[PDB]
Amino acid sequence: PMKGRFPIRRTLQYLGQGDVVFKDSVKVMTVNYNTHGELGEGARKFVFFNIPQIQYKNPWVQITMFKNMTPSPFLRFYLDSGEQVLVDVESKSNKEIVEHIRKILGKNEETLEKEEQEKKQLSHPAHFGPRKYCLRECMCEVEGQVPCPGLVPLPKEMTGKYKAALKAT
Amino acid sequence: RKPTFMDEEVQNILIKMTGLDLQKIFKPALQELKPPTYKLMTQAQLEEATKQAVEAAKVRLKMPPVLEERAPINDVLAEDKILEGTETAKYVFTDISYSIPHRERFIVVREPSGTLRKASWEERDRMIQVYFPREGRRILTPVIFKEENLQTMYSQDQHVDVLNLCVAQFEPDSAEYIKIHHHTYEDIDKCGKYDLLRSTRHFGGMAWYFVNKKKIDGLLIDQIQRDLVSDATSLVHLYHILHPXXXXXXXXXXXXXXXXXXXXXXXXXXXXXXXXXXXXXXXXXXXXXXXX
Amino acid sequence: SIARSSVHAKWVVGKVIGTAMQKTAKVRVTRLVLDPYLLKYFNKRKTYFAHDALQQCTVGDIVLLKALPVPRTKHVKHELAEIIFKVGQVIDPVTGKPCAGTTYLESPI
Amino acid sequence: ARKKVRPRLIAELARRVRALREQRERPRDSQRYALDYETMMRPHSGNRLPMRAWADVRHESRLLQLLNRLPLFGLGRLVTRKSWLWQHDEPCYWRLTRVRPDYAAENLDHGKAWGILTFKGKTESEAREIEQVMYHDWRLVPKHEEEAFTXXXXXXXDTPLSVPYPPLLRAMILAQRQKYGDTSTEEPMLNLERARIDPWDYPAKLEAKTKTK
Amino acid sequence: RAYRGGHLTIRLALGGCTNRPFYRIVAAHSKCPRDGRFVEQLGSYDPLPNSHGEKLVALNFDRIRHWIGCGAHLSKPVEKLLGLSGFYPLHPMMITNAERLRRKRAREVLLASQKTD
Amino acid sequence: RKTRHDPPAKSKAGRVATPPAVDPTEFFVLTERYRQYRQTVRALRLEFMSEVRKKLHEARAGVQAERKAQEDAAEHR
Amino acid sequence: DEPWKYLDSEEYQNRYGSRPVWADYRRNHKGGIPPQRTRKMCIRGNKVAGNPCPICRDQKLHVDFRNVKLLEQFVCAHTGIIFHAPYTGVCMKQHKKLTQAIQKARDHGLLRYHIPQVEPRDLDFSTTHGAVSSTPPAPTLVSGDPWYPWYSWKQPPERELSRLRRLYQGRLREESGPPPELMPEV
RNA sequence: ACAGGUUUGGUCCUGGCCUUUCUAUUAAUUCUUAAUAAAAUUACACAUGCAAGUAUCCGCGCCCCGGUGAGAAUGCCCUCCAGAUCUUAAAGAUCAAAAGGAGCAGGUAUCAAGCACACCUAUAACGGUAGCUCAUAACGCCUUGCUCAACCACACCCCCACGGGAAACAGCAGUGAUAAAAAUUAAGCCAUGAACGAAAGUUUGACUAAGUUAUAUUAAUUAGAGUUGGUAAAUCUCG
Ligand SMILES: [Mg+2]
Ligand SMILES: [Mg+2]
Ligand SMILES: [Mg+2]
Ligand SMILES: [Mg+2]
Ligand SMILES: [Mg+2]
Ligand SMILES: [Mg+2]
Ligand SMILES: [Mg+2]
Ligand SMILES: [Mg+2]
Ligand SMILES: [Mg+2]
Ligand SMILES: [Mg+2]
Ligand SMILES: [Mg+2]
Ligand SMILES: [Mg+2]
Ligand SMILES: [Mg+2]
Ligand SMILES: [Mg+2]
Ligand SMILES: [Mg+2]
Ligand SMILES: [Mg+2]
Ligand SMILES: [Mg+2]
Ligand SMILES: [Mg+2]
Ligand SMILES: [Mg+2]
Ligand SMILES: [Mg+2]
Ligand SMILES: [Mg+2]
Ligand SMILES: [Mg+2]
Ligand SMILES: [Mg+2]
Ligand SMILES: [Mg+2]
Ligand SMILES: [Zn+2]
Ligand SMILES: [Zn+2]
Repeated sequence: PMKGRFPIRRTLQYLGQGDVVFKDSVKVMTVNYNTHGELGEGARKFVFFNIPQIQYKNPWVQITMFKNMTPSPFLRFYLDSGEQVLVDVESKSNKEIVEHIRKILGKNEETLEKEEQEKKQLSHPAHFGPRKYCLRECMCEVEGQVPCPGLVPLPKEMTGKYKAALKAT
Repeated sequence: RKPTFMDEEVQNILIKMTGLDLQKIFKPALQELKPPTYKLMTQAQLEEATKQAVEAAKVRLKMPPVLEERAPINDVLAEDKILEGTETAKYVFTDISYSIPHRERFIVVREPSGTLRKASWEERDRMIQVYFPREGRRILTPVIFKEENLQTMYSQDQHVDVLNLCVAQFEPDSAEYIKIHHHTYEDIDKCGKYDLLRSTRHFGGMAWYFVNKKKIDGLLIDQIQRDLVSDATSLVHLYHILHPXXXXXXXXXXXXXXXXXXXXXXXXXXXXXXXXXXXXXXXXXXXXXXXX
Repeated sequence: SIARSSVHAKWVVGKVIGTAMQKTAKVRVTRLVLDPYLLKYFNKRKTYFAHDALQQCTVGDIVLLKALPVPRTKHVKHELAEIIFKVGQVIDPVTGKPCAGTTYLESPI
Repeated sequence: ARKKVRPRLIAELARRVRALREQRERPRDSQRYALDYETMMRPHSGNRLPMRAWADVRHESRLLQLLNRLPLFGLGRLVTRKSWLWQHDEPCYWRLTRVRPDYAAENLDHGKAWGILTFKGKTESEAREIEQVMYHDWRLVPKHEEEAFTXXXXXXXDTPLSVPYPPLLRAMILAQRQKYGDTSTEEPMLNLERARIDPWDYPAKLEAKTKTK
Repeated sequence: RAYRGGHLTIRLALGGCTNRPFYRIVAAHSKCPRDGRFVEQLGSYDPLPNSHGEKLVALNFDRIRHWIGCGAHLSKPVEKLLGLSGFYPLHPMMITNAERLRRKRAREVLLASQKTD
Repeated sequence: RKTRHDPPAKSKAGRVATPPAVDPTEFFVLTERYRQYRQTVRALRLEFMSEVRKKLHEARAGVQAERKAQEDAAEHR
Repeated sequence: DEPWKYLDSEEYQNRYGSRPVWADYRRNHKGGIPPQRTRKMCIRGNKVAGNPCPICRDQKLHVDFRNVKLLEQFVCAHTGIIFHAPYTGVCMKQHKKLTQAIQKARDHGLLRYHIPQVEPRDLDFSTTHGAVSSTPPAPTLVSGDPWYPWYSWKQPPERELSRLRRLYQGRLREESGPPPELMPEV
């Protein structure tokens, strides 16, 4: 895209690439950030780059942002229990905020890998269906089997009307 | 004793024997190309990148498992002669369950003979290949493994390709696997082409089949002609590990051993053509006194 | 352990839009939505009525809504849980001091 | 928003109108099951009875014709069905608790009766409702013979309770104990204990679904 | 769609290019169409004997039994299939077709030697 | 197919099913075959039922499940 | 049928040079974009139509799996995939014959294609398992027993049979059922 | 889009229109045979024959398949499940009504306001507040099946069927009228699926195998149509 001042962040590639996934407890996330100060600087970047990464990967988590309410910048987190997490981001680097969040409510790499494997096991090689869900379809295809008459017309013997006209006579 | 391919000695010696050629390891492939990616690097970054390369190349280089042959499995699970009179052609019952190791799958048959027989090995495999299609495998055996096509592919010096074909198509413990791998070794031996499979992951199979065929000839000759002493060294070392008790082994070992003494004593005690070894083992030696 | 609400709303935060009813707060929620053409995130708003015991919500409040286990009316599925920022009086979660905007009213020391 | 707003009133009306009428239209069993014999036609239902069913209809009478010769309807007299006879040599007798005749103004041949059971010698002590009072295969035993019928009850040990799991399945269990590391060569036994099915002649209890709490 | 009733049923859906039948073993509702919706696919069956002279049948035994354990009903041809494999005892009607066929073959031997005479 | 409220055909009305003929040997044989068959299969069914019982309650209530629960709780803290 | 010859001829070497076949050939068509697949066949009977393909305008060219020098120039050198007809300009018939040709060519290895490095099928190969290793054959097998008592035909009590006839009396079809044991026939 | 033609005496620039590619009906001109897929103008009216039965009574089945796209901005997706049924040593499983909502969802703002569309009392059906929706498109109007291993909706019309018009093929074949739109008043339950059966088994215009049609691909036995100023392959003589 052309318009926008960091257009690379309106990509799909930039969206998939951001990594934080949230635990199942997180529901709401509240970013309170500040416009004017040097000590705000990191937080801002986080909103401007990382917030749109985060959200994409967690489409069900409300992410809200307030400006200039509180004189010092922070994150809040509202979990399922009624647990309220409070993450102070001040002189932090943008990267530091990201990784800190990942630490606190993340998902272990193993967790993700497990889950994706548990979904990948759902589509089984051996079934037969429409090209959408399966690979192979009619078993026209597989080598040793019979060729399906569209491609390779069948023996006079195996036709219905051959059997019919033979059983009649 | 217990020597085998997967022993650490045999492994580290066969990795060192094989060699890292990053040009033959990573070589242009015929796949649809993409535009090349560019980045500017430091000396440091290029070194780290180089090591990264070498690390990844090792994984490419990992040896295909060698194994002994499987015996035919014939067992009948049941017989009812009453069914026999149905005179229907063979029924093949496969289990497809995603959790199972493919040697732990159950593959069964009912013939017109009214008996419940387990699947044969070839049968069993082509079944799993049907319901668990895996790439490169034909479900009916590919023509190219006839002797004519074999010789044709050897002429073209494609031997890496054939050995890459069997890895995918057949199973490492099969009959055909062994027939083709071994026959192919015979070809590189009679043609003296050994340096082909050098940086290949196939090298381990070269070394083994020969140590166990006890013809080390061409590989030693070649190694000394290629100006590689250390490889001939670890190779005789290997013939000593896979032949611990023999005249050559215990004598040329316990007397004394190093490059000159062990390579020349195993050049005298392996007589296939000891005249070849002794010739070349002179030449390299001479080519040292001129270079130093 | 069964107390549930079939509604995905389970916990939200919104501004307090209007007081016009007895012990019921009109609260606007705003979530980010990815506009697929532009690939950008915009603020989509949605209003929720909520229930209040104290009738404590001034307009403009930043309020935490909790899903109600059994819905009161067609239009009330929530209960105000906590006031996150009462308007015009905001006490910094970090330092626990009274503040306006960028400035503390009573500083440390 | 997805918003669909619409009244449907006659959605309810018909429901009430049928239901009500239904119970006024509820056919009494007298006119209902009544049969035309030269035809084998059900006037009410318009159905023509099966071909294995002709003879039994022609030559024998339904339970509440012969429950109506009775002075008292609550007779503890054992009743037995002709089919139960011919299938089982051991006595199948069916005895009465609570009889409600529904009155055909003419022959008083229909009704809902409630018994207790013994099937092919195996005794069942609890009162059910009789099923299939409607059919002509019913016969009643006299007071002198009922003492001859109850004593023919005998007891014998049933056929094997054990079985060889079918070839592939056994193969798999064996494979799994040999892979799990239990090398016990004990045969693969299977319990037929709970596999008992009543012969299809056993009358099905009709009340409702039983709830185990 | 929403139905009145019916049971979970394991059976043979027929995909085929016509004169070349083939089947997909399927866990379905009785009240859905043959080739329509199902819960889960179980196996396949290929009636027509292949290049090697074999009739291929794949089954997921783990899942098949997972559903029978949930009380699915089997169609008679799925039971012929499960019979042969030995996952299930041979089906009674199989044996009867055996006896029938044998008797007709004996009667036809006698017809053969009565026509020869 | 037809419906409840569609009328029956005329040629259909007077036609009532004429039963198939029976053989004594074949029949009693079959009754037994099916009796034993269904017996066996009914046993198997209970085996599979038990199987799914086990898998289920061992998946929910299994020591690994509660292990996860506790581990994750502590992690969180 | 001998392939190699015409590709090494002085006639060929004169005509085509070292450029591929089809180089100079150009397919005339209605506009800026040619129809997405070329003509069905350029030869029907004795008639050659219009401006013929590279392959069929020269009859001395033979499409086989044998001549690699002809089939080579119809495959992309770097990508190792064949060209669709329009790239080249061959007719559909000769293009299908060319695909099928290159196939048997690669099946006899007369040609190169890319062969990837595949791992072994299995990870851990243990021949030990009970599916592979012959089981303890059934106690029912050892005896020569039918696997269940009901595989065996049992002639029923005369009581049950005559009561059975007594049931079905008008409809009974009675013909002896002993099951002759051996199958084969003319 | 790899683009091409076309504004002016000419040159750029802006800017439409058109060509060139692929699919589908229908028509005209031609047409040899197979095989396979597909078959369709019409919620206009319907002659006749069939499309549910099973079964020792009772029972169970009987728009389930099958047909259609008339309706409705309908709905996709996601929560949560009453009920029905199946299995069974009481809890599993399959459908899943109602009711909901993170988000996505036809055109039109010349449709801009709608007109009670809210809540509060748990007192136990009365009282109390004065609200709710809406320019991030309420409320209208217009057109419409669909996001498709399927899902939604209808079943002569009055959204709903008590009642009223009135006597219903939008099941299979067929037929009038209508439209640019044309398949057999065909044979079998032999396979599958379904309904009943304890079972052999019975029924099934589902389906199976056919029949018709260049409608599309494939194979050959089949040669014809269109073009020839330019874009755009290709021309001589007459009138
Ligand atoms: Mg102008
Ligand atoms: Mg001009
Ligand atoms: Mg001018
Ligand atoms: Mg124009
Ligand atoms: Mg036409
Ligand atoms: Mg439909
Ligand atoms: Mg449809
Ligand atoms: Mg419409
Ligand atoms: Mg409308
Ligand atoms: Mg709208
Ligand atoms: Mg629902
Ligand atoms: Mg206007
Ligand atoms: Mg009021
Ligand atoms: Mg209606
Ligand atoms: Mg009426
Ligand atoms: Mg109509
Ligand atoms: Mg019709
Ligand atoms: Mg109808
Ligand atoms: Mg007409
Ligand atoms: Mg048409
Ligand atoms: Mg018919
Ligand atoms: Mg057809
Ligand atoms: Mg055609
Ligand atoms: Mg002609
Ligand atoms: Zn096919
Ligand atoms: Zn050509």
